[PDB]
Amino acid sequence: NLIPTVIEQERAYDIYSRLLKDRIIMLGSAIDDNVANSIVSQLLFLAAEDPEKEISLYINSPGGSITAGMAIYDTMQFIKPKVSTICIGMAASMGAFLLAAGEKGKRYALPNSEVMIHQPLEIAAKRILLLRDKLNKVLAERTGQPLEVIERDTDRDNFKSAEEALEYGLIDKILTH
Amino acid sequence: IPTVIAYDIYSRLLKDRIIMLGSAIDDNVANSIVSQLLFLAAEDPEKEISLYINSPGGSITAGMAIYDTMQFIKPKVSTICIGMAASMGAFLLAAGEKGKRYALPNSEVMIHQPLIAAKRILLLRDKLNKVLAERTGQPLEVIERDTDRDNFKSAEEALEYGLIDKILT
Amino acid sequence: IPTVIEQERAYDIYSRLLKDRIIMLGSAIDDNVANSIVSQLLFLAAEDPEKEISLYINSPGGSITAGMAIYDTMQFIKPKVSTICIGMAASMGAFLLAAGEKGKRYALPNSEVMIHQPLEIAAKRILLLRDKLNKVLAERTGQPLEVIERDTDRDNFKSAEEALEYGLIDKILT
Amino acid sequence: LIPTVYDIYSRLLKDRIIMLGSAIDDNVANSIVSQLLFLAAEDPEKEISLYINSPGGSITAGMAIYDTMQFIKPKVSTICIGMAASMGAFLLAAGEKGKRYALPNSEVMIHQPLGIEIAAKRILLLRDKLNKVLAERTGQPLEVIERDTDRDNFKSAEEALEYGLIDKILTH
Amino acid sequence: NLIPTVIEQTERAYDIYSRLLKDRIIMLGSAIDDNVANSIVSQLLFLAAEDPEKEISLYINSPGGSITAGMAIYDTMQFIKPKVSTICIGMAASMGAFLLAAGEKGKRYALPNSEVMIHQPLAAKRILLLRDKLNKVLAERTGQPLEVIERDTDRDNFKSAEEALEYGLIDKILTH
Amino acid sequence: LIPTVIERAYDIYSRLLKDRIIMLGSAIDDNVANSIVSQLLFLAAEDPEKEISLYINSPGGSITAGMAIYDTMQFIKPKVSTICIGMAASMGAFLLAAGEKGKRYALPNSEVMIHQPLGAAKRILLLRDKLNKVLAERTGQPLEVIERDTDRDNFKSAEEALEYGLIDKILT
Amino acid sequence: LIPTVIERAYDIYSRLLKDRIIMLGSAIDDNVANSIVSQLLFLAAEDPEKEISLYINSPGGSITAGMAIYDTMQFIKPKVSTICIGMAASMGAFLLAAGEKGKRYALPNSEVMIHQPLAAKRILLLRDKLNKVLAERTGQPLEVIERDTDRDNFKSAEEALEYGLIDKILT
Amino acid sequence: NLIPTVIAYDIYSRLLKDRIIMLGSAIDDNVANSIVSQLLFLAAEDPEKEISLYINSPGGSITAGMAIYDTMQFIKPKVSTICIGMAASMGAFLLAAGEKGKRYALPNSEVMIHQPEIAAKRILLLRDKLNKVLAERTGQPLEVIERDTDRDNFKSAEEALEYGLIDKILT
Amino acid sequence: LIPTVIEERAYDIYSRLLKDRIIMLGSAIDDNVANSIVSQLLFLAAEDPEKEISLYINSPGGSITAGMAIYDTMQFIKPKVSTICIGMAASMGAFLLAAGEKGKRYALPNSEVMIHQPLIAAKRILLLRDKLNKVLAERTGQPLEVIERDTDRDNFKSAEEALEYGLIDKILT
Amino acid sequence: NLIPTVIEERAYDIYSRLLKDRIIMLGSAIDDNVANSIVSQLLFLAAEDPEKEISLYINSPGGSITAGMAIYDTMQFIKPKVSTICIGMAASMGAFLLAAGEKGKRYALPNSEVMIHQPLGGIAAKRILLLRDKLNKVLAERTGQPLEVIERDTDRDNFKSAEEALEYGLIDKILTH
Amino acid sequence: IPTYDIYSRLLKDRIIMLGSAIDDNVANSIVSQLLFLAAEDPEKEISLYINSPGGSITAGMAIYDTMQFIKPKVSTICIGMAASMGAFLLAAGEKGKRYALPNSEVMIHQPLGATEIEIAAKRILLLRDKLNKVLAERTGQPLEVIERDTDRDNFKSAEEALEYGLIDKILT
Amino acid sequence: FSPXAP
Amino acid sequence: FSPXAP
Amino acid sequence: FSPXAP
Amino acid sequence: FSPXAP
Amino acid sequence: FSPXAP
Amino acid sequence: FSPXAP
Amino acid sequence: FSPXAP
Amino acid sequence: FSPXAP
Amino acid sequence: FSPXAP
Repeated sequence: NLIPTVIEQERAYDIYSRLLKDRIIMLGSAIDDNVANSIVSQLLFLAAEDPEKEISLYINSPGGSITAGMAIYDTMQFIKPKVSTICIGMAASMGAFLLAAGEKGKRYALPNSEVMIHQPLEIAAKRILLLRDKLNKVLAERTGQPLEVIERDTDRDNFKSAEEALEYGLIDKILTH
Repeated sequence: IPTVIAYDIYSRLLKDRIIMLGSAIDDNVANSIVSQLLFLAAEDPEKEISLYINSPGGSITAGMAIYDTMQFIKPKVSTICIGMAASMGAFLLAAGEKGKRYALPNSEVMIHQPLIAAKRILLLRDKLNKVLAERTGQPLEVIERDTDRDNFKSAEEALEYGLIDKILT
Repeated sequence: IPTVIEQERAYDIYSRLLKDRIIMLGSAIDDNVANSIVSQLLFLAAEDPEKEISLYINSPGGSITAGMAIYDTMQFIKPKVSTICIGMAASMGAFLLAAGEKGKRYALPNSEVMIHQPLEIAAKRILLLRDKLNKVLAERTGQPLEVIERDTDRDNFKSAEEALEYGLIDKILT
Repeated sequence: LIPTVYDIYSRLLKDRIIMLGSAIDDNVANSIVSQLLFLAAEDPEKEISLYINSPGGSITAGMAIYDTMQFIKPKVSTICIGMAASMGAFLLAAGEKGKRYALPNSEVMIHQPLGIEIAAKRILLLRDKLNKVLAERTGQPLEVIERDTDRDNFKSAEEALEYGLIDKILTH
Repeated sequence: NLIPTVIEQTERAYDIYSRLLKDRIIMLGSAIDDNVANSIVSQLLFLAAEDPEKEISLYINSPGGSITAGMAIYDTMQFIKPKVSTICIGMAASMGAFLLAAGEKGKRYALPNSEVMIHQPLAAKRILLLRDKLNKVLAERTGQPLEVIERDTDRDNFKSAEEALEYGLIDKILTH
Repeated sequence: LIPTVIERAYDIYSRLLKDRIIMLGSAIDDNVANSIVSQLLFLAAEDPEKEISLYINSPGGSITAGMAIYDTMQFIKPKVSTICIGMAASMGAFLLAAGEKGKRYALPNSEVMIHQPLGAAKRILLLRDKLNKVLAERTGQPLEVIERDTDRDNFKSAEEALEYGLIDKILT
Repeated sequence: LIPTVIERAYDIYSRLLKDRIIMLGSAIDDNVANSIVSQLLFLAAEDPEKEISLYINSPGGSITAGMAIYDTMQFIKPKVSTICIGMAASMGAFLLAAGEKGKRYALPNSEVMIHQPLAAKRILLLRDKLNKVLAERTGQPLEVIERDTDRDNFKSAEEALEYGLIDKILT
Repeated sequence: NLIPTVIAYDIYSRLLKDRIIMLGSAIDDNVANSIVSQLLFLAAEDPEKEISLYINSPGGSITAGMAIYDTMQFIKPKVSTICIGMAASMGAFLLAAGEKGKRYALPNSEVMIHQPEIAAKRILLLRDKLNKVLAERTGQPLEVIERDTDRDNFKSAEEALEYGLIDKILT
Repeated sequence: LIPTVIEERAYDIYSRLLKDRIIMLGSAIDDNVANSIVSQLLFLAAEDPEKEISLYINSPGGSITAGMAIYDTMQFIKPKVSTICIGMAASMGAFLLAAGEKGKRYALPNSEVMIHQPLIAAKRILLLRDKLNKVLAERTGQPLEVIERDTDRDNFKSAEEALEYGLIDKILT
Repeated sequence: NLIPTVIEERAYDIYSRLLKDRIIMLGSAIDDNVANSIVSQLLFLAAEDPEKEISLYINSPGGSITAGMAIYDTMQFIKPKVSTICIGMAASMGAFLLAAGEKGKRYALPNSEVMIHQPLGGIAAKRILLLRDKLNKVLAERTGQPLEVIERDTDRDNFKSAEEALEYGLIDKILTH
Repeated sequence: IPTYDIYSRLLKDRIIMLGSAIDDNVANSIVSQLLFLAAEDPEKEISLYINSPGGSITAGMAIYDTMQFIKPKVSTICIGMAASMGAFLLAAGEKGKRYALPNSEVMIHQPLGATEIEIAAKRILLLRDKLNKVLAERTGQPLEVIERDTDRDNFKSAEEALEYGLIDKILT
Repeated sequence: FSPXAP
Repeated sequence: FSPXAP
Repeated sequence: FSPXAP
Repeated sequence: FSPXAP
Repeated sequence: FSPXAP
Repeated sequence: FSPXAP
Repeated sequence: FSPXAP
Repeated sequence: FSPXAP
Repeated sequence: FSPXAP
């Protein structure tokens, strides 16, 4: 499949570019180094264009490496714009982490979405241990849950409904309209 | 892929609020279609949208992403079966606005949803079956029998089953 | 595929054709080419609903699903679809040239045509598709239903002269 | 990438931002140098952000980027986004003093892989060159720069702040 | 990605290297083969036809492949009327170093941490002819004796910017 | 990568073809032959009177393709000036000498080589004879030396090729 | 992976053939069918009285090859004991059912799959053969075989004994 | 080429004659068929003498590993399972299903016990079964097994010893 | 191609060296190489658990997990493993050298020893590293801190320097 | 094919046949596999019959210093004398092993060639200079040349005929008749 | 064609077959076979059939020196093509027993030719004349014409190589 | 495909 | 192909 | 997905 | 698998 | 390359 | 790279 | 490597 | 290569 | 397949 194109006023965007024009970032694939570079660059760009306005991040991702995901997370945190997050279909592993890392009150999920916070689905082990202790801690803080609940869910394939993700604290609202 | 005058095909269709679903449903197809639906909905929240389908199926979570988007936006999403609507393509066909679900005379429909977390896939199948039972009007047991087996529906058989509302001629 | 510039912007060779309402069918028929051809039929029928549409065809066929999508789209649209065979039209290609408007099924002086159709109880459903084809072309060639059933179970030659006795085309060009 | 008509890295370049999210080779070096020269010609007053997420690269390419950073007038802020190692770490420390940044969960690797047999003096020339620059950028004595570049340990952003590699950790 | 695109209002979308070519800057940032040579030559000729007066800049970051290709560029630099300033960016080795020193006297530069390798590449008589020719013009460009060049060309040889300047290969190191 | 110059967004080469310059910088196969014959045809169609410049930096290659190029070179109205800019071996040398009498050019350090591919059947040899036939009638030399030189590896410099007759004038 | 055994040497699966054991650990295509048929024949020619054990762990194959194996098993004089080890599926399940009555063994936990593989008017007929034969060997009605074979269905060493697929389990 | 090949007479066959077989790869049907054949052959050589199954596998298929499980449960020799570097999924299952007192592991090896309509019911039945066996072989209660086999967690030699997966660590 | 000897018995080289209880670790270390020499150690311990085994090392090392597999199979077997460096011994090659029978650790005059360790499932790596440094100190006799400094660093030690470091016991001539 | 087979009950490959009579081939670039094989061959030959000498036929471009030094140390250690014969090409480390043979037992064929250039054309710098100096030391001893002339000729690309090598002190005799 | 294959049965009959380009591996094998056949029976001759398009000078000179060292007289037979060093080894066969088949070919041209330095081109000059000065001895031809004919790539039939001195007899 | 979609 | 397609 | 994101 | 097959 | 080609 | 090239 | 390894 | 190697 | 082939 190829991606459509639209023509606004007289410039021609491709579909995700037209989304980027209204400050929406589409994270819709597995998270690797190149995808992390892409998301980070889009965040830096939107933050540069208007540091005060809000950015949205749509997620439909099975996740990926914790290091790339943490790059994305730190970029969300440091930029002046606050980043809302939405779960389109599937937010797993680092995708789920990034969903829960959204601005409080502005993390969303569609009714038939699913969330799985399973963090993983040699010179670096200490740093992977350093990055693993941070993920559980941030999830605990962002969801109001105790750390021993988080560690228990980030170690198993526990799929959660949008209503379950709401009761867990991962999101703040289910979109219906 | 041809181009007209300047839009390329498919994109030209998108200019008049027509989305094409001619390939299997992976997450890339889903993200693309979701973005298209949202764009159309933001340009004119009132005017109808058309979803043309010719798919052998694909991922449940991707198809459900498209389903949720169709359900969230304001415009009505008519659906048409151009040639084939199987698995989640059939689900998405039946998910169109009731009264505005069409199929071509010789287009076929397969509602069979073939495949791990046992609990989860049981839940996903149950959800698909509930939604289909609602979109068509068949009792739940009939849907459970027909989405679990392999079966073929002509445009007329799909009309009388409740999947579509009118054959185009 | 060369490109053409017109007094500006450019488009490949098959797009100037579409500008004068010509559609090409040079490849086998799968889902992708079917989707594109259906879209082209629709666009042409939308810009001007009275003017004629030419379908230039040269395929080794495809499968029933895609070709029948094209067929039902040909029967749907208001502008009568002229159809013309140029090289070889086989399986679903022969069938969709047969599907051309009456009086406007052209063929070049020598261009073969081949009608042999493609090769668990779900398989009980297989006869039904070929049966559909046997029905429709039989009522479009004007020929008995049995000279259409046996004759379609096996490969068979043809010509621009034979395609006119068999009700496959209507004219020839010189 | 995510393009119009002009992708994301080009829009970034338009906003005076250069992204180094890959290993440093001659192709990357030529690109970064051209972008730095271009941003400097377009406006010698405004600053330039160089975000780094690199595992390292060749000394030659890295020193091309470094020398260009020194030549141009605009002040070049550098930011470690996830990993700055070898010449990536070196280029991180080579940013304008006061505007060398790292993110909380970053990592900085100081070790620069070393490289006719008596042409080995080249190695001996390059190593101490690097060290002597690092010692200046960090304020650390040369004797410890020689000891820490020799080993492949990694420093978190915090334990690179006191070292002198970066000047500030950007948080929420 | 790797190669960005700059755009300017007129409407125009260059690649970064084409943007430099607009201001008469040619990139030599890869090994020298015949494709590279033909492109460089074409760029020199085009630039010399825009404004024969204003000078050209050749930025070099190459390991220097082929003598035929490099001499094609050398002959194009000699023939054209504009002066060809030269700048070593990171690595001027083999034939890249040759083109470095082939630039106009007074307009040969290198960055503080650049490096220059004048070791030249790889019938026997043709090889000896090419070697002699390279050493000849190198000796004229540096001012060095033919003999020291004869020796420092045949065996592997490294030089910092300071050493290249000492040797006569460049005329200044870019400062500030 | 290939650079571009500038409403009129010209690619290099395409900008040289704008002023009637054809670039034979590649070896010769079916595609390359077809590539420059269409350029010759297009330039002759765009203007049959004005002359065409053919810059040569080819090591030669297929005999069947080079012969096609040469034949297209002869019959077209314009007269093709061949300029050797680096290399001219096998069919490249032949195409160089076949240029317009008086307007054949070379560069001081360019080299010319005539050692034709040794190999269908009676065709190839016929070509070689027709190859050796016109070479003489273009240089002004007897056949025996031409033949004996074409079965041997002899590189000629811009001066040697001027004495041989392969070339008319050297540029400086 | 297969080791050699010295007693001249041969691979591990030839000690088994020496003691009249034939291995079926792979999917059933023409090559394995020919090899197994040839092993059956060689075994029935060395000693036409002694039993022949068929150890089976196959995901199936296609009807033609598996049926070659079956016809050969039925043809030879020695009774072919059959035993399921990992999985007997498609033609593998059928050929385990095709074993000698009273000598169809299975290991404690090992599934059995009867769902069958996918001019075309001829296809049905092949399936019809299978439903006929295993039915007259499972002892079960045909319809409970026909629908139970059109779709994928689990089983077990215990369920296969209720279905008449096997005869004993080993402990 | 094969590894220490005497003359193809490699090291692993030399090992098989000393009644010690080696599982150093993922477990599919090929390795499964070979290991079960080796166990059977080794029990026909001597029904009483011990065999030592060495394990360096990162996991495998339930069907394959269960074939192996039933096999070493069938034959008479005590089968000593010995983890060398890693024992995950069915590797850990086969390790824990060795012979009580003979289940060994090495000081710096690591053991992963996690194991990765009709189809859902099958997966459910299978997971339940292996949990029952693990609870029986370790002595842990069934509930804690159903917990610790849902999550990816490595157990060092001493963690696996304190869990009941092994009986002794060698030094 | 690999040569062969013939004494009824048609041995391949290496096989002939294994016949007198010599294992050759001349390649880099991966899962297959570990699989290969642990089986040789087990075979030699099963053929004769009292007589020693010799381990010639010419490896650049490799994975830490595989090297620890080899080391741990070297420790528990009944016979004592003598390690002889014949050319190179880096990463796990160095570690496997120092882990030999105390007193029967050998090296050749111009052989070199390089103790540089690197060149989910991450909690297991650093535990292996700590065990590595622990036993490296308990085998050389040197302070732990120095060992940890040196294993993160590229330091080539000649036979004499590795003898003065405690990695080996005797040089051969 | 390339490597034939010689039969006598006994089927050898030709090189194994030569090894039977104490002939070791070095007809390829010296990497660590080659070195391990040569070391094992030398040790086995030295265990069969410590008295009868061993011959090393060389036709190698000479790869690795560590591998060559492994072979060198094995040659020094064993009791038998290692005669060495240059077949066509002894370059780099192959030349080093050529001259490392027993004085009076170093041969070359009339049209053999010897390149003593031990090179890595442009890595811990001190180690490299150490290895270079060691090579030059032992080469000076085996040839009798001064350390300075070896230092100079070992660093530059140097070609030598059989006679040039004999003059230099690399070999002791050229095979005749 | 195994039973111990054909070429090994040929080795048993003191026949060595050279039907592939000559490289170090081929050369080591041929040398080992010559040495073995000599050590077994130094009186019986050795057939060497040659169907090689050539190879490196070093490999073929190894084979040549091994032919010269061993006592057994080595006959050589060109079966279809002996070029470059194949031709050299052909002419190097013991005099009187250098054969060629009627439709076979002999190309004397030895492509000129380890070296990372251009002044080490003397080596080529040394290896060329060294070959020629042997050929001039093996054929009886004067050195002038051997230097002329090795320079060009022409090929000689079996007959126009008999009067040249390469082979002594044509087997019909 | 209008009338009526769209 | 006019006349007559178009 | 507005209202309300954005 | 004896007893009993074989 | 002008003057003179072109 | 100016001042001064260009 | 005897004496003494082995 | 004997006489004399070996 | 005997009797009867062979």
